[PDB]
Amino acid sequence: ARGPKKHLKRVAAPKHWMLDKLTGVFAPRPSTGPHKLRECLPLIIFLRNRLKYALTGDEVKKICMQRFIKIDGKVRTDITYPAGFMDVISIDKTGENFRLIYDTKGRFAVHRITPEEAKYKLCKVRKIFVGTKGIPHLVTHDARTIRYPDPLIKVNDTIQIDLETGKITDFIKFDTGNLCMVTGGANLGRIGVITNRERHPGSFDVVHVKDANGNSFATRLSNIFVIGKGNKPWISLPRGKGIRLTIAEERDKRLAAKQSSG
Amino acid sequence: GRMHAPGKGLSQSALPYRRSVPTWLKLTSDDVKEQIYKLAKKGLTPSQIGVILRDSHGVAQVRFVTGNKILRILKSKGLAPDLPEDLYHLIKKAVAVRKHLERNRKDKDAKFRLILIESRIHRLARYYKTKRVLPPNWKYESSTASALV
Amino acid sequence: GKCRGLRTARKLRSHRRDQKWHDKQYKKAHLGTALKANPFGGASHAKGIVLEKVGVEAKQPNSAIRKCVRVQLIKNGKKITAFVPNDGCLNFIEENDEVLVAGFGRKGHAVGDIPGVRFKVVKVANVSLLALYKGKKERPR
Amino acid sequence: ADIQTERAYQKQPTIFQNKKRVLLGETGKEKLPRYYKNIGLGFKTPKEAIEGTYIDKKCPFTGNVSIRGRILSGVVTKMKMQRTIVIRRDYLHYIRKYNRFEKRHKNMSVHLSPCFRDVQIGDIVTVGECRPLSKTVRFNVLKVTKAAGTK
Amino acid sequence: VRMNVLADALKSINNAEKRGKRQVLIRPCSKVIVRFLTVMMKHGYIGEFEIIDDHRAGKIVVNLTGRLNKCGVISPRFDVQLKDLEKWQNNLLPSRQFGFIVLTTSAGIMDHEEARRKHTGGKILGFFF
RNA sequence: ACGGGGAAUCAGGGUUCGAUUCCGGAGAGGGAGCCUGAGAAACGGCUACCACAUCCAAGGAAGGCAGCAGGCGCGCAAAUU
RNA sequence: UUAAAGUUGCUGCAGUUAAAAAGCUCGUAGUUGGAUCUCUCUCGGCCGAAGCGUUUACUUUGAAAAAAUUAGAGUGUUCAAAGCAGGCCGCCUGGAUACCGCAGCUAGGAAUAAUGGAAUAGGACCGCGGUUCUAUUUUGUUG
Repeated sequence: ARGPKKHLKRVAAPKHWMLDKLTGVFAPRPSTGPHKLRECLPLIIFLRNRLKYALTGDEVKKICMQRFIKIDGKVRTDITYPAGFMDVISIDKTGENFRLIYDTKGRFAVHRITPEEAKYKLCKVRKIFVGTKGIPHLVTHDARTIRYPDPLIKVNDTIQIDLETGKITDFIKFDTGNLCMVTGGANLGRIGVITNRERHPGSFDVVHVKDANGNSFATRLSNIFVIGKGNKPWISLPRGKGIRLTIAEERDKRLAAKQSSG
Repeated sequence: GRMHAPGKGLSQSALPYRRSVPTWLKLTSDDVKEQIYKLAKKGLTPSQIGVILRDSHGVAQVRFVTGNKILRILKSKGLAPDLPEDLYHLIKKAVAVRKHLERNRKDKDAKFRLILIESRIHRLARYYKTKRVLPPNWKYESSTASALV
Repeated sequence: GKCRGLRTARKLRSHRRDQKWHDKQYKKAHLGTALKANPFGGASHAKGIVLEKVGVEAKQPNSAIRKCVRVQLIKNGKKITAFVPNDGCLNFIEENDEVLVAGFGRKGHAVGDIPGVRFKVVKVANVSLLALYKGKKERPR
Repeated sequence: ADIQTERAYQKQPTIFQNKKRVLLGETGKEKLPRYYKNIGLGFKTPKEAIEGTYIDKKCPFTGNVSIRGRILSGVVTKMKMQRTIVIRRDYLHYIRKYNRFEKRHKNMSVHLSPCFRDVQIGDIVTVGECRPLSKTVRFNVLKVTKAAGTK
Repeated sequence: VRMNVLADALKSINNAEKRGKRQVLIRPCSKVIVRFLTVMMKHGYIGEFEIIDDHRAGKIVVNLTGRLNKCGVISPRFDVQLKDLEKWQNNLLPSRQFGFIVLTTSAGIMDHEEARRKHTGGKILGFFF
């Protein structure tokens, strides 16, 4: 290739998008933006494929160009815009607010929130540095550059951002005993309390996380997102509450449902 | 069987189960070592000292009496020689076979036996150089060998 | 016997490599001399032009005349002998005709009484010999 | 000068040698302050680098190179070309049809610093990955351990 | 020369029981031999045995009860993972109702069923049925 | 001989195939050199040479289907301008 | 072209007479190699943070491993190959899971197999002394 690529094939698209084989040869290639190509949900696959407000890709454009969808408080008319983890989608015409939160199976969930909860979001801390004339600067997982933060905030922490002003209202440090969600790997979508962190200098750290039912797993430190302080999350949680059911337990829980029906 | 021969003989020594000195032998360890020093100064190898002691003084084993071996005793006193005795006797035989071989050029069989002897010499030299008994630069010279003997 | 160590894989693999060349099927397939000597060049069928009609006398104890044809191959100019299979099927072939020729069943070996013949005729002038023999099609005019 | 055997004056770029202080400083002693760093992955800087006077820019402790990547180990095979050595790595490769192994080796050229003196070709050396230092050199010696015949 | 003394131990026991003998002498003794013999004995295949001290590699006298069909060694000591044990026991054992493969694992010298109970692999020493 | 993901066969081990719609590489008749641009040594860009080949008032001008159809050729062997 | 072919044989073939052990011995690389040996010093509020135990091979575990394909769960395409849909009278519900050599990373085990740890004692552990460089606490601060 002599330059950057502009297409995406449907079998090469991220599996959690849940795209079928026989609709087309191509998939929406996400625009460049705050979230990565393989860790985002474009607006077309959310308005058309998940919410079914539109039947074709031309109808998504007609909804978008009417300026109905706000991503974290700003109107986006791009139909392949890379929305991602912890983002807030607001449709004012129907009065709906959604937050992009992984479910236990590793896929983005349709998680509706209240108008009050849509006024803030939680952001991980990626980089801290000092810029010209000694001004501290943050860089988050949302590609947000926030200057003059508290000196107690360090890398791998979580901050709360008010979407109207874009300023930090509170923060949670990274330490054992704090709630977290896994945002990658094989435990994606799982919620649990940090119990240990083993350090491997010159390589990747490992964090051990225990569920509410007593199941323990481990992840790389880059795949951990601190949610709340202690056992209490700072955001509303999806239906599964982060607990991964086994296939036998899931089978029994599904079979018990149809017996209830009658 | 034999290294360089097709023989398969079985003759050897059989140590008794008793590791203990018998009561009729009244020689103390220090007196046993004194004979070792005495016979070491008459040009006797450790294996010669052992047979002399066995045949004359009733000393079946010195490891059983003094709790040490003859070569270790000699080395502790400083009476061990430069080359080990087994390698010394192999080089002596190589010089004798090679000395017979200039007056006898048509002796094709001594020429075979000398090859076997020098192969055995090289085997022992390799073993001793791995053990840091001989310096790493030691090398057996077929012509300079008489200087070692 | 054979070596049986844990660090013997190189010995085992090299010995197998060397000893596979003593298998004549393997050598014939993998050496390349049997591919250059094959008139078809690795193909199952080939087309050619008829030069002459020949008759090959059968090997003993059989006594007959197998009716063949001499054919020059179009793609390389090589010359072969091809047997005309059924009863009276030589009467359908004429000189300077273009014929389709196939192997004769044994992968480059002669078959039966017919000595030194490895090929057989399938089609004459784009008409199969079976259709001509059973009276389904006739020679073009 | 032993330290100045090349056509260009050899110095540590971080160090300034022309601080005109006082006549007494000239009278007292002329010993340059030396730049040494802590190449750190649990490794320790040898004291022959803090007290030495050699000038070499591809040394890890007193030069401009960074150690990141892979940490490996090998046996010194040859010390012939200037200031770099050749080491050998021996490993077993698994052939799964026969369920067995075979011995293979790799020859790897590494840079040897003057802070590692009295090193012979029999001994184990730890090496760390760095940037390309020449056509076929990417590793640098980080620790020297004597061989079986240790004195 | 004598390599794999356990092979000689197991070939001597097999050859004597073909002749209908009641006792066999094994030399030299070794602790791998003793552990293998104990594994065979706890399953009822040989019976009580006894070690003779020689101030050397001792020897063993083993009583034979006529219940042994075969006891053999596998050379070399192949590494066996817990997922590759079924193939080995299909290849080596005469039935799924009797016979044992003897392995050495970090938990000790055992048979293929105790290894499955303890969830561990190892290196294959031999077999008996 | 483009490399993998993979395909056929198959008690267990194994043998053979993978030009081919997904990922990576390479090329645009053969070599070479460039301009523009964030990105090309680009060929549905330019400049030469080598091999072919087009119109001509003989002065000159213009070329690149291993893109979709289609034609010739080659073949045992492959579809609608 | 695969099986048949235990006629390429690692599993698993043959070499007295059917094809076949070098005339014989030495010898480097390669391959193989006899017994033997039963976790803790500082810190943060009885535990963790930090050192390794000689080093490995081996075994179990963990995370990291594109989708499609393959194995496999659910689902009357009218059945099936398929597909990822669908079900109830606006609601309910899926789009699982397994496998993914070798090499690299991680944490338990210590049988089997290599490897080292004191023999000019330049040995371990304890208290004792001397030579040199040197810590920048203390003289409310500054020399």
